[PDB]
Amino acid sequence: THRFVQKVEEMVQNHMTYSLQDVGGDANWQLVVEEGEMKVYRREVEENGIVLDPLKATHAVKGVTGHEVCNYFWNVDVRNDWETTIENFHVVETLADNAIIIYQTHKRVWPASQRDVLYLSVIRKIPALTENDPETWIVCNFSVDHDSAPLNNRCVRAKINVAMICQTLVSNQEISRDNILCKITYVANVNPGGWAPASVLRAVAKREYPKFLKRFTSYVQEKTAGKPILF
Ligand SMILES: O=S(=O)(CCO)c1ccc(-c2ccc(C3CCCC3)c([C@H]3C[C@H]3c3ccccn3)c2)cc1
Repeated sequence: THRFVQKVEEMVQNHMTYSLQDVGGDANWQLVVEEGEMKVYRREVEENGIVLDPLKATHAVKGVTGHEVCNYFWNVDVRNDWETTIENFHVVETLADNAIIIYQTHKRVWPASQRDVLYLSVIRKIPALTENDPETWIVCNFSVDHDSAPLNNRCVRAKINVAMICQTLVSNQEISRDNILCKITYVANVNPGGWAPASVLRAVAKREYPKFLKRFTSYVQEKTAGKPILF
């Protein structure tokens, strides 16, 4: 239906195969920040002296569904209500009702050059693998090449592979939001795309990933409160 259908299936299946695994028991992941049910881990990885540090976080959010969380994370029309590190944003291409290509710039992290990013953003429902298992809602944001890439001489091009992966547990009567819990696994593999001082990048990640997870999940709770549930 569009030229990236195969690529999207590969990227989504890779996350379903590899990104949901538990890391509580895994000494290969460093637990860097914990705030209640939010647990943020990383691995320290550098390629040619540039930090790549894979980031993986888990969180458990009361009173929202995975379909709601993924809709709010994917919908560009609400981005400004929760994002705090974006300078500019442009939708470059619409591929399908659930897949777009975006260009964005991030606020500069001194003393490195400002970064920009050009990525496909897709939202998918993955049916339960065995009938005992939960369904999954996933948003995957991953870098792609495009000709309508902006000339932006202030920016170095980063590359990203990010997924927000959600599974929803629920306890003639509707289910209340009191009885719904969204289990999130968030993974971010960011390649800065050129020089940056490692200690600064690592301090920024350790502050900004928890700040994002807290602000974004709180935002979804706030916007859904008192509205009918979208499962
Ligand atoms: O979840 S998303 O898809 C949401 C749509 O935007 C996402 C999140 C984060 C990034 C991103 C892009 C650039 C950087 C670095 C690279 C060198 C200089 C800036 C970082 C590192 C610094 C970390 C960070 C973490 C959270 C928010 C922003 N910054 C992160 C991109 C996309």
